[PDB]
Amino acid sequence: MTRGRVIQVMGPVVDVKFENGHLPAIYNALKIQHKARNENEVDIDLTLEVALHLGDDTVRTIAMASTDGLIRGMEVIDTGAPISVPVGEVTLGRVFNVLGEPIDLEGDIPADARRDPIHRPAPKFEELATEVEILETGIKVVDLLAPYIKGGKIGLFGGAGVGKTVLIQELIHNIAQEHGGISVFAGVGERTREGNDLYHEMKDSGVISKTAMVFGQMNEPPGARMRVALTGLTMAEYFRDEQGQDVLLFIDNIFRFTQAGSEVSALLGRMPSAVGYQPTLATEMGQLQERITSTAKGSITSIQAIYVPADDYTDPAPATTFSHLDATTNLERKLAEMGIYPAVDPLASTSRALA
Amino acid sequence: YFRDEQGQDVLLFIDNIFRFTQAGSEVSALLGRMPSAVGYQPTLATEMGQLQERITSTAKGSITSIQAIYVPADDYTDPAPATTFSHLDATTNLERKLAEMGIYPAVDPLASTSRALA
Amino acid sequence: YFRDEQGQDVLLFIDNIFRFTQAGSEVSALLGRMPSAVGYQPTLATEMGQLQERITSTAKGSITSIQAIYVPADDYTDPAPATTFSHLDATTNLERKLAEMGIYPAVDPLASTSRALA
Amino acid sequence: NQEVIAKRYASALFQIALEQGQLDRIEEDVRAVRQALAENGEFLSLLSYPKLSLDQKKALIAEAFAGVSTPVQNTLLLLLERHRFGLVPELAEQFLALVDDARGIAKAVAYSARPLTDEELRALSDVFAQKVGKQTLEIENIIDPELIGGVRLRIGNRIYDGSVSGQLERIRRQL
Amino acid sequence: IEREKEQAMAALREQVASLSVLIASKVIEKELTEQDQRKLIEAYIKDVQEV
Amino acid sequence: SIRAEEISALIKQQIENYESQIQVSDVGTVIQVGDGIARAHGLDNVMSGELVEFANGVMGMALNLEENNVGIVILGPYTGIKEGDEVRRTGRIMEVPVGEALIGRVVNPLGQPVDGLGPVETTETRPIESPAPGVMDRRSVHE
Amino acid sequence: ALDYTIVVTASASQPAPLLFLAPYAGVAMGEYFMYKGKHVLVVYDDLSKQAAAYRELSLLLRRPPGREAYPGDIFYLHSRLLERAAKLSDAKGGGSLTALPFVETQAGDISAYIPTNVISITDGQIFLQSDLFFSGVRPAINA
Amino acid sequence: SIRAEEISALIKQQIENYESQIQVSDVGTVIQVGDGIARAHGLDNVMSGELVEFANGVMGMALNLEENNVGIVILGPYTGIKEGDEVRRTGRIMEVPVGEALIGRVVNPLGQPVDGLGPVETTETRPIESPAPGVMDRRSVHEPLQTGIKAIDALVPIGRGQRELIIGDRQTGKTSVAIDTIINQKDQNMISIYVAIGQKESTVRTVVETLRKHGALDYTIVVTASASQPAPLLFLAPYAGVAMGEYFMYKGKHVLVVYDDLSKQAAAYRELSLLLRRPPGREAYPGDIFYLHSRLLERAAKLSDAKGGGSLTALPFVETQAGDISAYIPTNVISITDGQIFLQSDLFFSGVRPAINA
Ligand SMILES: Nc1ncnc2c1ncn2[C@@H]1O[C@H](COP(=O)(O)OP(=O)(O)OP(=O)(O)O)[C@@H](O)[C@H]1O
Ligand SMILES: [Mg+2]
Repeated sequence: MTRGRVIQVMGPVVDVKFENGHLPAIYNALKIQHKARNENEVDIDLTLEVALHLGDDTVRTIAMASTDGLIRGMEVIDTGAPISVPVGEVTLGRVFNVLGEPIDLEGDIPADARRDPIHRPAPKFEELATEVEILETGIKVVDLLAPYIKGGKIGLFGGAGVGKTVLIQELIHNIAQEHGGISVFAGVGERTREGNDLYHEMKDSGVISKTAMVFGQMNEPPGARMRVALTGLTMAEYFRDEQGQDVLLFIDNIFRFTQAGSEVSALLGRMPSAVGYQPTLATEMGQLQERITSTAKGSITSIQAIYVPADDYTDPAPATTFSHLDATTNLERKLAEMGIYPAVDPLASTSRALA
Repeated sequence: YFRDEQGQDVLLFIDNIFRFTQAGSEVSALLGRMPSAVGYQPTLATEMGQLQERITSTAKGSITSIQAIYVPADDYTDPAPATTFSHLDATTNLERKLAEMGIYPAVDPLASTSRALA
Repeated sequence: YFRDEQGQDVLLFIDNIFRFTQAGSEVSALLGRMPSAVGYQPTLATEMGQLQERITSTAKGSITSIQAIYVPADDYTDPAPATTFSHLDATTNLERKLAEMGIYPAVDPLASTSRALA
Repeated sequence: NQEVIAKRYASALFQIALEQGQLDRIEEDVRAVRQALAENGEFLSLLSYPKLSLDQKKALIAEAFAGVSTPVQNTLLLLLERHRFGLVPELAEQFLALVDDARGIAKAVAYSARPLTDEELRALSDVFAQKVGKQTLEIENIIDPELIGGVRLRIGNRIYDGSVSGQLERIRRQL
Repeated sequence: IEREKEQAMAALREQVASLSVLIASKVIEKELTEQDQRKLIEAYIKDVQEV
Repeated sequence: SIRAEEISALIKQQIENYESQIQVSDVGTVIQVGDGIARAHGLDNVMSGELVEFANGVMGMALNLEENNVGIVILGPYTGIKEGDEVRRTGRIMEVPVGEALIGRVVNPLGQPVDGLGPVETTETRPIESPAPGVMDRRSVHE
Repeated sequence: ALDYTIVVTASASQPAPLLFLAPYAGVAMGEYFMYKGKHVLVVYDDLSKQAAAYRELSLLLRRPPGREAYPGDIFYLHSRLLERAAKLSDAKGGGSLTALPFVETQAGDISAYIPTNVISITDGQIFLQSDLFFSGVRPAINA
Repeated sequence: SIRAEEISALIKQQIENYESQIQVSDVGTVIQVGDGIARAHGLDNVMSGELVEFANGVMGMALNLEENNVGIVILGPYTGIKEGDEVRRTGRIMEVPVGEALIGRVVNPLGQPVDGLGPVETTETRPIESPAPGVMDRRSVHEPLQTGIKAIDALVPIGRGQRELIIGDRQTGKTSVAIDTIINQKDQNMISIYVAIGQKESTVRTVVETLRKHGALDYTIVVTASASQPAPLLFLAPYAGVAMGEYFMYKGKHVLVVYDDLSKQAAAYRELSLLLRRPPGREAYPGDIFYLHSRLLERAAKLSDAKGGGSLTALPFVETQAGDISAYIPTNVISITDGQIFLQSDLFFSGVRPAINA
């Protein structure tokens, strides 16, 4: 049977042992539903992602929530797949965590809905678009000075009261108005009250009915924050594959993806690369951002916030984000004090499409 | 003994308490501990505090402690001078430029600070 | 063979004797040795002492060895160039700052020393 | 790092053999296991094969190591389920080195030019039993045509050499 | 020169001495040691027993 | 590559009890003591982050659950803890006494009074590892 | 001010897990009044020392270290602490938890690991420069 | 007390009950799977560097042959590989399918067709780890490799058979120089190979399209390993390119080989060596990081007339950070390649394109 039990718990890392020949594949989801038998136990609803095969029929996993209360010998069921996250019209106007469960208080999605796996290989060389076409936004600084690309990755340098959320929100409105697509906001590892403010801003502007929001915040383990951009990306992939339309995909602070991968690597016990980043830094950034492409039938264009830690553009996490960026839009506070809205710095914002 | 039995206000001079921490870092690598940041033992804050919290003034007597501190290469950011400084209440900085001038004691007046100067 | 059996003056030209220590460093991780400073073998001094103390002039014959020594990432404080200064009678330290000025030979006139200059 | 682990395992089995009172049976079982695993080396490669289940490997050990006593079989199955079955000959060597000290017997390796008589070896054992401290002493005699006209003995880690030590001591003292 | 003479003298001496060892062993082999092996052994135990 | 649980006292009783393992499951004996950290063989049903109690009354917190021992972090003076002391599972996750009675008193992180003004008369406790308020359970900061 | 405050103390002579569990006792004593509808201020003097205590516990428990030998979950530690400071909605009671954590820097750099972590968690920061403290400006707030 | 002969003969009959059921010599089973690195029990007759094949169909590289197991580096997606999967030998040491019918196709570092135009039917294979030409096997470079770029063909001239570095920061026109010097080789007798190492596959798609528009796919081969591919395939992409170039080299023809961003190969081998838990050097690159590029770029030579006279001119790229030419991987490659072409961002953002610092 595909039910094994816990052998080790050490922080967010849980080792689970199955029978021989019945181990789960790497990156599958493992569910722990436990009802407390006694007064000496805790009710547990916990989800593990398979990370390694340690040998002796054991599996090293990373956790999506707190591991407090786990008992060695508590049974773990195998889902037979990675984290299945619902996709379609049922996700628009809804807020999700990393597991594809609705944070919102209206209701839960029924079990007959289509759910896509998180971990999918990038679209093939057969399937990509041959040409480079321009994602028309309707913003004059964007459409004139730093043109966006269907299938491109775009860096936002700004935040702290310059107008990042207003620009995000007008991009969702313009794309869903004219191009007929939708947007997916993936808030990867940021402040929870800012996620609340961004939710209510999209709610009272009417923008939220044409977007799907995914939040994995700071209180969640690094194994949860490492998979937030992927679980918003697998919602955007449905709309560019099964519907065939041009989709926005926002990743607030893509740097949190890199440092969450670094923390998962340090918990897993790997030897760190230069600057403390995982050895798998470039390939994790690639496995995120090679699924953000323009295929033959649709596209995902992506507007991403980058922190640039210690104001260093040669730091390996900015140096691996920048090798995938196709444009850069820079929000300047001196233009927001002047009265220019949007506050995009016209000389500092560059693009590869401006040719 | 003098504090807890005689009720006296005792002085306790520790010359170069940095050596009390680096002796611990020399032992802890051979005891089988994982190295902490900057090569210092992992239990550096607790081994410093179990020394520095027995130096207190109780209701009976008192133990005040003037402690020489050697800072290696004048780097005030490595963890063992940081944890010696986090227990300090005052500093008296002895300056050569005042000793050559003829001022005895050669305490630098501007650089020597105190928590009690309030 | 020549300087011992024939007693004859011998010229050794060795280009990139740094590659000796680097090829030792590539094998030292797989020999079961623990790493040392900058990833170099622990035996970074004695492997180059078994080679370079052997390139000597004797009473029978002499060897004047001229050795090119690679400096990795233009870092003269790297452990493989730093431990081979102590073996040399005369050193010429080539600098990239002088090579980019069009000054060829780009020899640092100050940092290049010799035992002969007396 | 295997001798220190086999010392712990053999000391546990040794304390069981003392408190049970069946030390001769456990010693004969350990000698039988050592001889059976020295005569057959493919059994470790068979039990290291990962497709065999742990219940099947326990069935193989419970079938093959039958007739031996209960704590020896429990020790073998415990080493199987702890994946420390590769050190069973080291366990046998450590356990026999424990029970030889328990009986009070010591093993020694003698080298002489000529093979000595049966009374001379007993005389050497009666001399050296007071020096070592054991009650009974064992002499292993090897032919060894290198040394000439004398006997040398290595007992424990101490060598009592007086055969060719005269000539070497002479050529070290003159020169 | 004085050092040279003293070192050559020791070296040669060592060569003669080496020869003398090799033979010492050969000649001791040459003698008939039925009597000697029992005698030696009996003495050796006794000798060991005392030290 | 020696394991922590390879002790001739422990290996003896597991060869004694191979056909019928003594199910401790609520009690453990200390393997290693050092630096405020105790490894203990046993405690099969202990939870992660659980308040656990030694033999001399000193409390401890179980952080690392490993394959055959528990990494117990000692919440008090550990110099009275030797190898072989019993470790009793209390059955409660780490929690503090909580109520109106804590107001105006100096408290340690276990919840015991440090002023010496008497006991702290609280009724109920809550665990210290609790989830944060969710993003739909909050409101914008305006006060 | 002692008519309405609670003081949770874990000093340097106390063992490292009490240092580690002092802020979680702080939020566990604040969330009671937060979910009863009241407004709570929780102050953490030197969370850097709590980070060093958790580094000590993870290194003595032989967990794999990361930068400056802090473990992989030290950002998770301070975020799991500080995200429990919320402003609840009117359905949850409307209570709040405002937090004032302290991080001590060494010679005025904030490029270290624990200051960058706790700056990236919180909702803004207040710099107290020693250069302005020496020159007479008290409180020495770099505006 | 049991007789040792009884236990010994019973162990014998238990072994010769199972000697035919198990197979260990050419068949292995996996102990550990993790991060694209397997580790398999069995395979007694496997040899070092041999291609192994999992039950999934994914290929693997046997680097380490330990006493108890085989260390296998997985050459593909490792998520379909579990503990207990069967590993079987192939018999050949690390070969890519190399032939004449590989020209005009986009393939992976394992020679498998990626562009979807059908299978690539070839009759020969060449080993990835092949020795370089010797001292007396070579010849001085005397033939112009003409790029069509006036600043290169005037100021920094490239000959048929040398190793010329094209170095520079992000977005300085390195790939543009590569495509401008692949397009010009049409009427000349030159076979090009463009190796894309860690690029975006959309940009490799546009590169293949702008080679198809200019008729360059009659003589060029594209070996691609994008950013989403695992670091083992990134590690073997330029070696696949040189193993495809050696066929036409040792048949007497001339080959251009372009390595788009060898710094991506350095970072991928740095990843693979840290996942093998090898102790790193400066910038955490391993000690083998010079031998990685020197075993690659010394395999590009100008052969003598006794060996056909064919050549292999190589254009490696190194992506620097902030114009640092004195970093570790740039100074590793500068001490391997003959010349370098420095593309400066100060001139590229001022309109001087191609921005060659003379
Ligand atoms: N000589 C030129 N004249 C005009 N435009 C040019 C020239 N060379 C390059 N460009 C333009 O510069 C842009 C970027 O150059 P390119 O992408 O080749 O640099 P790169 O080093 O390959 O970038 P990356 O390192 O990010 O892959 C190209 O889109 C191209 O259109
Ligand atoms: Mg390029």
